[PDB]
Amino acid sequence: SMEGILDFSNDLDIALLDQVVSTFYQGEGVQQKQAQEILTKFQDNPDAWEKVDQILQFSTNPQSKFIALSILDKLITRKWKLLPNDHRIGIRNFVVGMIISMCQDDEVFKTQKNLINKSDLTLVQILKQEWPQNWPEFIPELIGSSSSSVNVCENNMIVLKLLSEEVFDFSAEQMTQAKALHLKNSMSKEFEQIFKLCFQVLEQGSSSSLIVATLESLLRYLHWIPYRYIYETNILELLSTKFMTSPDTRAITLKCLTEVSNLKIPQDNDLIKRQTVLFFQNTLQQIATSVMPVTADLKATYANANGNDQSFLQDLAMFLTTYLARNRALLESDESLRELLLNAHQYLIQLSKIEERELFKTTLDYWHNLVADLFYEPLKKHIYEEICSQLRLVIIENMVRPEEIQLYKSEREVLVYLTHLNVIDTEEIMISKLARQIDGSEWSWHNINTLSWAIGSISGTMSEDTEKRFVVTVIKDLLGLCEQKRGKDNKAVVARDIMYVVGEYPRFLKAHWNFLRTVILKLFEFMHETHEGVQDMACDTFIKIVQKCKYHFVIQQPRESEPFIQTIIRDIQKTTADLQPQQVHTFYKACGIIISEERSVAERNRLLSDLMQLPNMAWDTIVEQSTANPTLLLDSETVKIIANIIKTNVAVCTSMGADFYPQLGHIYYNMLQLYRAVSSMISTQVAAEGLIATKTPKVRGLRTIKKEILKLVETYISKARNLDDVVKVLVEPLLNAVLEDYMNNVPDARDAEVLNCMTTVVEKVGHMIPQGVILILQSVFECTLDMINKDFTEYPEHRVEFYKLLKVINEKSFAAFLELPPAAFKLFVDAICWAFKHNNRDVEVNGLQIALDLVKNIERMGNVPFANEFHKNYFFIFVSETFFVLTDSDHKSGFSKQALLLMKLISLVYDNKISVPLYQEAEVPQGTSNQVYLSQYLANMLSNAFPHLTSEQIASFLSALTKQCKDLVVFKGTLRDFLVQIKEVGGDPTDYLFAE
Amino acid sequence: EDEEVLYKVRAKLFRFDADAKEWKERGTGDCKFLKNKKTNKVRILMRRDKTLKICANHIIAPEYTLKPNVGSDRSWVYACTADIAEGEAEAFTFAIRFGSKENADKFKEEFEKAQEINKK
Amino acid sequence: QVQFKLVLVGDGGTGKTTFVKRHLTGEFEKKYVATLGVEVHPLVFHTNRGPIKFNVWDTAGLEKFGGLRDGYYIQAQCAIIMFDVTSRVTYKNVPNWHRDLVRVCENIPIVLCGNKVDIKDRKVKAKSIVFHRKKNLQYYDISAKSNYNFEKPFLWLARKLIGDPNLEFVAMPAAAPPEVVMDPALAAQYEHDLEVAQTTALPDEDDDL
Ligand SMILES: O=C(O)c1ccc(N2CCN(c3cccc(Cl)c3)CC2)c(NS(=O)(=O)c2cccc(F)c2)c1
Ligand SMILES: Nc1nc2c(ncn2[C@@H]2O[C@H](COP(=O)(O)OP(=O)(O)OP(=O)(O)O)[C@@H](O)[C@H]2O)c(=O)[nH]1
Ligand SMILES: [Cl-]
Ligand SMILES: [Cl-]
Ligand SMILES: [Cl-]
Ligand SMILES: [Mg+2]
Repeated sequence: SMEGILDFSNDLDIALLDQVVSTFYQGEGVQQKQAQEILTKFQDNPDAWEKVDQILQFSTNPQSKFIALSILDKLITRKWKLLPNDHRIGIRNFVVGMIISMCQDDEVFKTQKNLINKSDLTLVQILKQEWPQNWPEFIPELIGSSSSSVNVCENNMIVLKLLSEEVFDFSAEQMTQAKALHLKNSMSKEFEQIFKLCFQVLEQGSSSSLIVATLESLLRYLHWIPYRYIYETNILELLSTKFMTSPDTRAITLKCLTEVSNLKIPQDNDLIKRQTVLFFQNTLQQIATSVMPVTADLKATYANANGNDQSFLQDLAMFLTTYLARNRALLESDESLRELLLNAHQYLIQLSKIEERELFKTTLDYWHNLVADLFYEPLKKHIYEEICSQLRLVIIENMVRPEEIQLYKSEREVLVYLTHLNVIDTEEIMISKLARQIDGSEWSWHNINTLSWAIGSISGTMSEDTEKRFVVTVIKDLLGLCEQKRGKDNKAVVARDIMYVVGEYPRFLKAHWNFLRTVILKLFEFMHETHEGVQDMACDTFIKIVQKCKYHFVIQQPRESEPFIQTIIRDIQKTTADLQPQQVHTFYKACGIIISEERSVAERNRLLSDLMQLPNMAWDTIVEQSTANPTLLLDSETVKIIANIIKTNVAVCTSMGADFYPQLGHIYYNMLQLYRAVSSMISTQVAAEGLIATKTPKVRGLRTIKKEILKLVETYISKARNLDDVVKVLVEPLLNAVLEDYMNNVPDARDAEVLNCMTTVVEKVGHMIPQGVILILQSVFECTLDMINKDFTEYPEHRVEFYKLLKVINEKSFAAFLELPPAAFKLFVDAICWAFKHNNRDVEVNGLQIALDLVKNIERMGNVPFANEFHKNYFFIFVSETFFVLTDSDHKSGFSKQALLLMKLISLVYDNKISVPLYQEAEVPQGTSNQVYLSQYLANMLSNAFPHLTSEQIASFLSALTKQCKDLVVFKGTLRDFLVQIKEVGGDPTDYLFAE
Repeated sequence: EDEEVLYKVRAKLFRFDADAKEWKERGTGDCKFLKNKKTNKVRILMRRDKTLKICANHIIAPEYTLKPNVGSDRSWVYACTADIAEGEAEAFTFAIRFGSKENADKFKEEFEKAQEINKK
Repeated sequence: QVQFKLVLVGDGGTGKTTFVKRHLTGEFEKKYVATLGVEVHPLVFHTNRGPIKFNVWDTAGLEKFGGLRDGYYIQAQCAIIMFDVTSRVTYKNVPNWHRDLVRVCENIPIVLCGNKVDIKDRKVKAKSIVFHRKKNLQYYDISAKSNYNFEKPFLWLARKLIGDPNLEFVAMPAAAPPEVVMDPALAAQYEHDLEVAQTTALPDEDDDL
């Protein structure tokens, strides 16, 4: 029976609506759900708004009235201007009447805040439509009605707050530029009278709820009003004294004073500088006397989380950091302001100790600003010595692991600056923290890890001599800590921290060969420790030291018989015998970094030969047995060995790039034969078992081999220096091995890595292989488009790699698209428009870029018959496809490139850069300029797509668009104006004449 | 606790949804074989990382058989007649997946040992 | 047991429904099925201070499926605002969701959640995420997919609503499970169902578990 209300042929039963609403808000499971659907269909009924005044009058349920106002809001924001003036005045008067009535009843004002606030927002929606042009007395009457009652005055502060937010804070996306400027100037014109009211309420005092609402509206005003309303009245004094003393007003006052600190203010005026100092002094004095002294444990207070303490302390942090970042120079050169300056910073030190990651980041941004200043600004650091000393301890006790990149970076930068300012104080804190790890008083895994990260972070800041004594001290202490500790858990924790610290001090390692050698041999010993995390940290530390000290492994060190890289390679089997495959790959990668330092070719090739010895021998025995008998691949264990051989080649190619070529040359032929053999096995496995085969460990193993082969080739070609060998030796066998295999597999067996590999090939050597690019298009274009053109979800990897491949082919070898038969070229245009319609931002942005590049490619051809046929066939498809994704609200992330593409297409016609008529003859007089025809075509297209727009709105929009097709920012402004106007009826056509 | 931990391994548990003909994850965390010190009965007890909510709670019945999944070399599927993770004892087709083939084989070995203890 | 209404808001496709479903059933839904208006689900946690129940109002982020919009926020006691760190527009819209929420719910604990931190190519960088500071919102990086910080929003809201900062999620004791006898009449039934399940692949076979 609930579905009664959806029957609009019968008058609405208010008692039934009130039941539905109650069922939705207070009911459960199936009952709630059904009410939900009925309420939604009611609210979305386009005539439902006619029921609102009946519901507001006769409903008992404040939830019904709320939903009634939602319905009214949809009317007011979308279709208001269809209503006769009499009806608009009727609705306006009903809304004002309902607000005043609810405010005059003390019980309803207390208990119905939801409904009153929603009523106030509905009124503001009407002001946006009607005010001031059709309601000049609104502000005078609001000011007047405010003296009649404390409830009405308080509610009028909420209305003015919402009005200010809608006009200055949220207008950007929601109104045309012209309408935003109109409402801003209107509020600006009448502000003097609004301020007079707000000032009187703040002066004449009494009701805390009234005072709080007025300060809430002031916070919004401070975003836009001129400084003189703050600095040339008593208001600064009231905010910084009276309103900081009482806790009801304290939170909002602090947020007001934060925005006061952000006001645009004259820079060269002693009275203003004194007033800026005075409100800070008054605020901090009220904090110290009414809230907590400078010494208070805010860590403890915050933790205890009593009442609004957490928000108050967040707001204090925001106020101090904002004010001091702008004004601390006001406090620095006057002896009588020194205590105020240091107390404000002392509050920040206490706030910095609170355990609350996001608050800590706020204070850390301020400390970064301060210590950066003390590093460069003359005669300042001495002021802040005691503050800086405390901050050293705070940052060191709070150091996070380098894995948390943004927070580690910020913390490191602050600690580096503080170390420069006093290296002795930094060292003393770190050594005495280390001593409290050793004596057990502060011992824990977290605490020794934190300290190790802090010690690591300041590498390179001390003099080489100071660093030498500091690093030795720290390593001796950590070694003692290790010995002293019992059980492998504890020893492994300290051992990881020793590895971490040594890895962060390359300058020390590069100066002390004996030390470096010992470190490496110790890392090799730890590569035999199966205790969790030790092997990974030994491998990570090995590659990190190699990245930084590689030159020391490639020269003969005094009193060594050979370059240390030879010693590593000779013992590689033994060194790596207990590592997991991924650890072996890291190790070989690190060896590749060292070998790339050797600039003698014969010596580099020999070291590369020696490094690849074990994978090359495993490979040779497999290729012998595998070719002698193909069935040997089916073996699970062989597939894993082959994959790990190819992965070892990828690891070493990653670090060696162009230098890897002789190794690639050694395996290339047999690697491509393996690619074909593994392909056949996948094909015949999918035939034998069905698509399910592609989920099996065997077929996933075989496919891994194919993907690592493609990754090896793409890695080499992306870094190759000799492109002649790439084209002459690598490309032809690669294309023969991979393209037909991709084309002739069922969609579910096609590797998207093939597309990725071809992208790199076209990127690096596309200009030199025009026939190769055609072969790539012929093999992958239509079969990949057919996988991805049924929906936006299937084959996400293929989708992304497909548009990256078309993008690079369109940039590098556009001749490949000229070669396509017309039907295939049409599919290319279809594929680009398909990319436009994607929500996934990777595809959409490549889609729009290909479209730009394609237009550029056609423009370049000048006045010839391919270009002329392209425009006649596709210009209007690109204009209308672009407009579709601009106006449908489902593609807002692509806005900028949609606008750029549309501007390009419009400028081609506006400049007369299209030789032929775009219209087919007898559609317009034969003289007709393409400009006149484009105007007409767009007028017609926009009228059909948006029938609620007037002819005038569309003509004005298109007039503005064609004039502004050389000025992107203004063009984008006009497009945004149009996107606001399509969402409502009766948009002003003069809005498109907006300037400046 | 009234129970002894015989075996503990990190695992991901799935239940088969016959309607949607798809596996749905039920939780990730420590799968525990717990021997009740009063009855000597061994159960699987599995709790989710961070929430610690129970995702498996059933006796390792002697009538259960661990079967391979076509997709995995580190997973077992078995029918369970009476699991009380979500309350009222329900039947599920479970799949449990481990970090490695070795963990999965060790799990199978321990599950058989528990079946033999539960035959007593 | 105390029950609190929790409203979940944010752009379409940010992971609101996926996150709640993970909390209800443990499952990771890969498909995007846009919410129509709101889905309401009870969610219970066990704490050292007894059970807490959230009545979760998981609202539609897509404008065309918005339903009652702010109608869903009425008498909410807490909220999560969700965005996707892989989609800049979703963070740009956070102030709009916050505006609409606090106009109905003036004084409630709110968590801001940047979802999908599991994705390598992050578009909303840590440095850019500052909107929470002046609004007194708690912020967490989360992944519904990797379970990174997946409990943190609820733990923080529970601490705020119970008013005990040291509240923890606890394990409830696990009842001894029943010993049953396999029914010989449904033995044929179960071999069928086990056949279908052995021959359907487990998802995400490349994950750590
Ligand atoms: O004088 C040298 O040439 C020398 C050579 C190697 C040294 N190390 C560095 C490697 N090392 C180490 C030990 C365990 C793990 C790790 Cl990653 C590294 C401690 C021994 C040290 N370490 S040390 O702290 O400076 C030192 C000084 C004096 C006596 C020592 F026993 C140790 C010195
Ligand atoms: N990679 C990744 N994907 C996620 C994550 N969370 C959710 N997703 C996916 O992203 C999409 C999110 O879908 P939903 O959770 O339905 O989105 P929603 O926010 O409820 O959207 P609306 O209901 O339309 O407002 C689904 O495809 C999820 O599988 C995450 O942490 N990581
Ligand atoms: Cl300054
Ligand atoms: Cl060097
Ligand atoms: Cl409309
Ligand atoms: Mg949803």
